[PDB]
Amino acid sequence: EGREDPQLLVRVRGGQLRGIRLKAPGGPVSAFLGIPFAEPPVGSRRFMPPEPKRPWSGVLDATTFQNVCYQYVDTLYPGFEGTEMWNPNRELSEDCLYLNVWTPYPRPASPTPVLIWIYGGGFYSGAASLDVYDGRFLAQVEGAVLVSMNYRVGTFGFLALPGSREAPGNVGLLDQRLALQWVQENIAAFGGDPMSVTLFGESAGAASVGMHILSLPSRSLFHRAVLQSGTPNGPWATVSAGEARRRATLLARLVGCPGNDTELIACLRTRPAQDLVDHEWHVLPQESIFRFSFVPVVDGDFLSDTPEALINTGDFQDLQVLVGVVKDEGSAFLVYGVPGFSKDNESLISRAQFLAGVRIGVPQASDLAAEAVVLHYTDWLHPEDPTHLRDAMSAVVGDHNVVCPVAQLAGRLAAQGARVYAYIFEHRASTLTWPLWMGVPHGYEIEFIFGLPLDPSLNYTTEERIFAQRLMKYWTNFARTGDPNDPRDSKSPQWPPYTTAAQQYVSLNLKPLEVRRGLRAQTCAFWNRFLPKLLSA
Amino acid sequence: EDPQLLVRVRGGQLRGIRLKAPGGPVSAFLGIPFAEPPVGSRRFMPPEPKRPWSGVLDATTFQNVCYQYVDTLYPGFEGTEMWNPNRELSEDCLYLNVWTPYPRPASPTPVLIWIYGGGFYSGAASLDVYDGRFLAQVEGAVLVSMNYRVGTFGFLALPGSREAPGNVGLLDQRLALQWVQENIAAFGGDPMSVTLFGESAGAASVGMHILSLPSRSLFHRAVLQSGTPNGPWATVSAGEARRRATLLARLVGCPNDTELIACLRTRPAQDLVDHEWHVLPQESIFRFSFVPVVDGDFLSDTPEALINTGDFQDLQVLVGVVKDEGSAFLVYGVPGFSKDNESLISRAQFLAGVRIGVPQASDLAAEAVVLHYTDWLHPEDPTHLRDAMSAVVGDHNVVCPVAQLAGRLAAQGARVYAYIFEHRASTLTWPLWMGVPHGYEIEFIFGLPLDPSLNYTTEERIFAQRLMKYWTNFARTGDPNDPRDSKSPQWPPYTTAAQQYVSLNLKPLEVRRGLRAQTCAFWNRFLPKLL
Ligand SMILES: C[N+](C)(C)CCCCCCCCCC[N+](C)(C)C
Repeated sequence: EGREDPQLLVRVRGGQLRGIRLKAPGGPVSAFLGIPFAEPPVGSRRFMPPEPKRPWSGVLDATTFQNVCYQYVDTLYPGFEGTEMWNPNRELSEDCLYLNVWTPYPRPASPTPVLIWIYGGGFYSGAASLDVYDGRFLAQVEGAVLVSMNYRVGTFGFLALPGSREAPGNVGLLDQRLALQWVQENIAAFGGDPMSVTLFGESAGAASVGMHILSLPSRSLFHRAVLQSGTPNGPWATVSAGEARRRATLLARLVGCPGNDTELIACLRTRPAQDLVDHEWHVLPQESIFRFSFVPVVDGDFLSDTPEALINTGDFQDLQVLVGVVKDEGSAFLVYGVPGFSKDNESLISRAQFLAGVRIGVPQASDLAAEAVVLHYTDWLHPEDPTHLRDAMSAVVGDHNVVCPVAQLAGRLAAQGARVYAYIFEHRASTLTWPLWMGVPHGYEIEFIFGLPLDPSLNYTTEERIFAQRLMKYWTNFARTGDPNDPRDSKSPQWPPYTTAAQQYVSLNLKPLEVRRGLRAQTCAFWNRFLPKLLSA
Repeated sequence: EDPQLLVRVRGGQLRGIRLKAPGGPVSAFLGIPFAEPPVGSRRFMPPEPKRPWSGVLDATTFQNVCYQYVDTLYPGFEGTEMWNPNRELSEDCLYLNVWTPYPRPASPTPVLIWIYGGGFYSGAASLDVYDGRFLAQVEGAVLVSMNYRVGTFGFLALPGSREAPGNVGLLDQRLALQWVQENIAAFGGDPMSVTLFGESAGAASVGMHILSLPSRSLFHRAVLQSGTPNGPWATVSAGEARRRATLLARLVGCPNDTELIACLRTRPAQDLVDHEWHVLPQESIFRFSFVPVVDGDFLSDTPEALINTGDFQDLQVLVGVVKDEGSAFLVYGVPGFSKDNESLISRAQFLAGVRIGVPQASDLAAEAVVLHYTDWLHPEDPTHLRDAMSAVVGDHNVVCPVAQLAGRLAAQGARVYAYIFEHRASTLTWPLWMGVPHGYEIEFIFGLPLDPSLNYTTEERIFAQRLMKYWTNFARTGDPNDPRDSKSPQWPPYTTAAQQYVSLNLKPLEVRRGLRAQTCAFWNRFLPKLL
């Protein structure tokens, strides 16, 4: 300990940690990377709820990110930045339950609001160690204390035989909850305020934030929530108990595992990690995009009912939420399975290809429902136009899966006492390597929120760097106060709360805040109010 | 004896009357018999041609109006009285009217034939709004209008029977059409240039002559104003007509087909009219009990099947709608609606209204209509709900059937011109909220604003002149554009890709694209697949 930097030695419940002094553009920050918050969920602990980390002795080195949770690695376009930046940047292992802390350097004098980030990746991938999730900018410029955790994905995190003890389901949400409990117990050691914790997340991260909102034990572990482009309701974020059982049973069958729950899980346990990954996609009921095999399950425990039933009957009075979407939520998903679509051409499609694409984007639709979608999205002045058909296909996937479930969520939370703020994110990064026709794709607001444009060596424009500063300001103000608006700041335009009466939300882009009314309101009535009844009768 | 008012037709000699038009004299020949009176045992039967007469037949007045229900919703109000019979009611009513220039056209003149509307249960060729003198005088047109049988009298069918075969009101129209072929040259008309035009049930009539072979050699061009033979109200199936005829008979104490019609023929006219409205299967508006039947004869198949398979290559058609087709219909049955208040309604009332406006809708289809017409920023605003109700009725019954017809005729070789009429008459007595109601362009097409004693504005007099010019240019050439006027924009043909149509209002022609295209996709393409 003699010669170490005194500002980097911290004790937590399990013992002593040494962090690292990192350079941010404006000055130094403190990082504590790869803190274990759980016993390594390996061997007989696969599929199992996580157990609190046993204390170590000596000084645990927390200067590097730890292993990423075992997952499928995207290889659709090897070498391409657009996909590689989401791929694991550390070795895969089932031994992966670690979290990461960024704080100002020196650590703040007085209790500081805490941001907890939950990554996305369809519940089958992701990592808290990705460059785009780097907490140094928020820690340095805003003084934030930032935490992000690994949680198990795919089979390891969500394979379930509901009702059993050996694979209860939702263990990936349980990992996240453990990390939240860790933050309650330990964040003060870092100068964080456990009495002011904001969750934020994008995609499946956002659906996770959503599920902590809807799960009572989690509710005492945070105060405010930010859902970016993801919701707990909707067609992909959860499965019924029955459907989870079918999928788990089929996967077991496909890897050579024969009847009752104990035998079946013991055999899966047993199989090499890569084996479960190699077969994970084979268990989906239909040809489809935006569907993932192993997701949170409606177990009657972590989720005591469907998310739809819970948002409809909950009282959300003590709650402040920020929710929003990007302009082109669906575009990037199309190249993963809709024929006619590719990142290396303009992807102009015919009416045939559009109808075939709808059956893949809306796998649960009968021929009547699919016709309804195709008719709703047709441009009747130019019904054969391949540019519009291509943008229709993107909007279908984007609206059904993200925009309309978000609009629905905002509407329910507002109606039942929550303070809600809503945005559509509309700026395409000058650095984006996906094609122009993809517009502003899923995930590309992250990036600005974490303030990467502030790095002089990333080649963003000055306007983009200013924009990043604005977004960090809204996000941390929300964390700080429950309100994204700057209280001191006279000259600026105000971001109003979303309400059922006025349906007000804001545009985030290079221009000042513009207030808009109704979030794809006509189309969301189609998806949220009409389409369900069609699929019912 | 004025020689310009003496004409010899095939049935004998006729004498008309010199009328005053603001510009000058016209010749009128009113009450020319074109058929034997369909009385007694000819009730419900095809018309037979009129027997020859002797001496000189006095054709100087409108004859009886065909027996029909008379609207008593608002007694003595102009808005409804102007559509009511203005002559005596009678089963003896098969008379037609002819206006020509004075003196009579020197050279063969294109002929316009007017077929009145009135839901197939009413109307007369004798209403002031159908006055042919203006078109005759200003544009030099030969105009013909005929009475045809309506209600039980024109349309009660026992399909398959000798004695009530159905569609006899259309056969009356056809007989008047053949009569024009045989006689109009005596008036200086050109039997080689005949244009049908009609509004509402009369537009549906025109459309049926387009879809019926024997009619097709009696006219060259057609105008369909605010109605079509396709759509939910213009035809019934053979089975549905038999159901209705049998029910009417039962309601009047009658009694095999022969015995049932025999007893119906013994019933006074008014006893039949009395129970006319009790036979509809559902409480509804924009539905009429006795309309053309798909008999397998006049109509060899449903209008939809016929427009989908027809070759319409030698045909020109003008079609259009007024801006607020459904509004006038709401006060005739929808709870919450009245001409004497602003008719602000609730959401509950909108759905109750949809059940009456779209009577064939299931709960789910009714929900689809309601969801589609809702304004999602103000889902409770009473003004929008009221206007939506009007749009549901207008789109479902008129606008979207018109769009379908236009699309099909153009896809299959017809030259098609389409319009939306958007001028509300300064003289109109319906309330402002009704906008521009069903029927209210006829006024202008006939050129009534050219009458100084009616005091339309000067701008309306000019407007009326433009529309008379369009309509007769079209009758003259199958194209409403003025073949010597070198002025923009030209009214372009409606085609299935560009979907160009024009708005007729006080301002010059504006070309628009897509006739409520999104909404018509809902009615024409989704909603049927739903039921
Ligand atoms: C591998 N298969 C074909 C079986 C499934 C791939 C699932 C699609 C992944 C989403 C792509 C969006 C990219 C950007 N992010 C995820 C960051 C928003």
